[PDB]
Amino acid sequence: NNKRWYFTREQLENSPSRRFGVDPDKELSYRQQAANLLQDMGQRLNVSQLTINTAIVYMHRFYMIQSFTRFPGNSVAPAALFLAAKVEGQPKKLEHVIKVAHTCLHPQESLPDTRSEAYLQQVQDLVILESIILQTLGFELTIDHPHTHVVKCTQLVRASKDLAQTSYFMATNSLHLTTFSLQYTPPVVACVCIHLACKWSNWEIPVSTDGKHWWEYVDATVTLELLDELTHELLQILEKTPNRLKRIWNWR
Amino acid sequence: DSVECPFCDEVSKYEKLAKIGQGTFGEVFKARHRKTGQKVALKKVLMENEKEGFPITALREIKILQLLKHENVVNLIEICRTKKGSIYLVFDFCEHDLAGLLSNVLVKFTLSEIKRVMQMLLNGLYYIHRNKILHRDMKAANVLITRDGVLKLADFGLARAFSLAPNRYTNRVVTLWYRPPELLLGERDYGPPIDLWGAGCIMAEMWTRSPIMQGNTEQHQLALISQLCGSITPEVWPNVDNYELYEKLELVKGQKRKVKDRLKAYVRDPYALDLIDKLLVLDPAQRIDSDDALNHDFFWSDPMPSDLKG
Ligand SMILES: CNc1nc(C)c(-c2nc(Nc3cccc(O)c3)ncc2C#N)s1
Repeated sequence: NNKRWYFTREQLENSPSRRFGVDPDKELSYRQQAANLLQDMGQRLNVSQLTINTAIVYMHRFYMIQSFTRFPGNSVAPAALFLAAKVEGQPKKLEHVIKVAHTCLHPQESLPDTRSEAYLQQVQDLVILESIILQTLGFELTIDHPHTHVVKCTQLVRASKDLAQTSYFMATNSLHLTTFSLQYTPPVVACVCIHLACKWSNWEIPVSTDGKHWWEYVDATVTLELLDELTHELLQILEKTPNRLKRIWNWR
Repeated sequence: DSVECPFCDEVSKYEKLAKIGQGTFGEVFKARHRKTGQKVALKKVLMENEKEGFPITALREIKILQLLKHENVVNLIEICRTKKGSIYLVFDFCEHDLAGLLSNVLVKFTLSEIKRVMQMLLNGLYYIHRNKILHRDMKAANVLITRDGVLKLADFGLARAFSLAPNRYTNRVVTLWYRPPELLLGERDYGPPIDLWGAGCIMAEMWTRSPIMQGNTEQHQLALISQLCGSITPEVWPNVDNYELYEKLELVKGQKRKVKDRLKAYVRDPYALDLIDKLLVLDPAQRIDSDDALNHDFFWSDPMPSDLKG
């Protein structure tokens, strides 16, 4: 139901991986890494950012049941991407996903003769994994991403073309850089992204005719306390990611 | 050295009973939950030919059963694994299927009971369309009835989501006998109206006890349809003359609608006849929709729709 795939902070500490000795700091790294792998591959396979994101969620969720020590990100990522693409009606050929995953993880390696046993095996390997992903997710593959809710909000906040782009930027990055999607509903996360997008650009959106802040019209569970704490967390890790913030920095 | 799996139970929790799915269509079994006796239907996901991982068509159907939750739509309880492996869709079991009853000579319907069936069916249609889903496989056989007389629309294998723009959908969908003119003429920008055409064929089947137009090929099918509904004229069907398959398949044009006349025998009720006639309309644009059908005087005249026992 609504609570299956959402976790408390305490539950996030007790991840299947922490159970096999993986530091919580390390683990987040494994996550970000996969996300990158997903992003890089997704772009070379020329799928939509939507699918890339759907794959990324599958990944985050997978690793709340499975441990990194038993399923390496470089194995799951291609599998999950292959899947998300099928689900988002942008299906990519199995051979073609294998090929791109190879050159991504082995820019140097020589691609095997598709006739090889060692190649035939790695095809079967991907497929096995995609299956292990389905059964992990209990066949729940309909995702919902903050992005939908971004437009809905930004529009109704009447915010410049630019402000709006920064907001989706925040969205796509919260997926690579944080586990917000495992703790907060797409709608709530969207408010977080827009809040920060405003703080970053010195936009302030004035109080409705009622005294009610914009976000309340997007979700009444949300509060300034929360938004402030969350954007701080998100902004911090952005500051950590080389060149990420450069992308939206008002250079003028 | 196997792995965790909290959200996907092994199908072995069910004890198999007896293959319902004849013509090995599906490999569908009846089963009994080992602990509680609860009866279910199991469909295995085939994929003998899938060389592209888990069948994308399975993924679609699953997406759709997950979405649709409604009194007149069959219920997917969960999906099960085997533990080489295989995957099973698990459904609430339904006692009868409409085709089995219509074929059985002992079974008998009153006008009152038939009204009820059509009402539940049309309600189901209203619902899935409200939900942007096209069933695309309307037939007697795909319509189940529970031991307590509730109708369920079943088999979403061929079903698919739809929307608004120009649409480019797969054409060769729906059983031949239950397929509507649009598709046979090569339409790929079709919608909910194709399901209602199906509803029509089924409604009639409620009295004739037998699929009404059984063509051997599309040519033949379209022949039969013209011999029942009249012939396809840009006059009768505005802009029908825009399909390539129109004159490159030309069928005879000395033909006038016998929908009411030819069925007059089997159906007594003037209302039931009028409703059928509004479903079996040539131009999809002019074909009645589920909402108006439910409002048709057929459902609001005597005898009023009744419960199901025999
Ligand atoms: C062939 N397509 C189907 N898939 C399922 C799952 C079917 C099904 N069948 C029943 N019972 C049944 C089937 C055939 C004749 C009859 O008298 C009773 N109950 C539930 C489902 C479902 N879903 S049929």
